[PDB]
Amino acid sequence: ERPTFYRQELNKTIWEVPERYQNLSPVSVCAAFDTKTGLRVAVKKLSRPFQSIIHAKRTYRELRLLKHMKHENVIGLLDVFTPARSLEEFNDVYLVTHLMGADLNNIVKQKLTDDHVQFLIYQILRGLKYIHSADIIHRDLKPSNLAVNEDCELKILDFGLARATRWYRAPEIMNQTVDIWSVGCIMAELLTGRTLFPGTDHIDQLKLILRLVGTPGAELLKKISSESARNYIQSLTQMPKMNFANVFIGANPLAVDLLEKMLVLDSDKRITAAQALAHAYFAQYHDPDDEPVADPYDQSFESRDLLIDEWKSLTYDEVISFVPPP
Ligand SMILES: CNC(=O)c1ccc(C)c(Nc2ncnc3c2cnn3-c2ccccc2)c1
Repeated sequence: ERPTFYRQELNKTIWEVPERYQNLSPVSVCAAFDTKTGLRVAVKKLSRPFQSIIHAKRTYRELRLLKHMKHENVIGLLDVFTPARSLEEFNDVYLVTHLMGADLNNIVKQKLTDDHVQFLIYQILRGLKYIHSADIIHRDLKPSNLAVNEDCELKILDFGLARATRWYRAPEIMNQTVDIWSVGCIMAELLTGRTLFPGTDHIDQLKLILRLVGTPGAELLKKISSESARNYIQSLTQMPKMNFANVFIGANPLAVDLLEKMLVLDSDKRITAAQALAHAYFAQYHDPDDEPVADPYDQSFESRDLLIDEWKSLTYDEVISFVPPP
């Protein structure tokens, strides 16, 4: 059943993919045209998957996450292959998914309207609800990993991997509700057309957040876990909480209300993804019978810290067991 593979040097690196995929353009990920289906697909060649214990762990995980995620707003695994004829020769991993048109970055890079924002944000939260129900958090949600086609059909890209960029990072990590932070941060940029928090360093970044959220309450200040973090909030002046109505001039009262529940430092009281889907701003789009949860994701492998070869062998095994989706 093994097909013929073919080689090419793209941007200083060799791609050994099957015959089925032609015209590879670097979009490292490639925009390849698929001959069997005749569609445009994205092919990802993994960067030194087994050239460290961490790269290897990262490698297995990503494949485990992909062989699992089946949601219309969560990029799915179409194909997984290796030039490898054997486990002993297994050094390269490739993952195949549908190609998208644009990331939410270039979309605004021209400001977005209300129904446009409602449908982009509804979907972002719809995908999380699934990622979240499989006991997974994205941790690095940003415009560059939310992808859409012409039809505004949205996909959550690069979840559960990664661990200028701080822009969308929840302050308690600078629980699942860390991506809700990123959501509200993305929702703001779509409504205005500006980065809400374009901070230059980890100190600046917090000062901007606090300059809008307000300095934490004496209740929240007692709650905080870091001595250095608490002692840094004290070191800073007392900012009040800014009226979002005055910051987001002209928005749907429910959009501004929505962000109030998205930009809250109390990580225990912040809006969850599922909660946000039921909020008044989404009513036209909201469907409780069409907002699914994920089939339990067995992630016991996470508590295990093996050697390169034990991971590689596991990454090899999962490439074998694959049944492509129809
Ligand atoms: C946890 N691993 C992933 O999420 C993962 C793993 C493997 C692949 C191949 C992908 N897929 C993509 N990676 C990067 N850019 C992508 C896609 C798909 N479309 N676009 C895109 C196309 C045009 C414009 C902007 C973006 C994701």
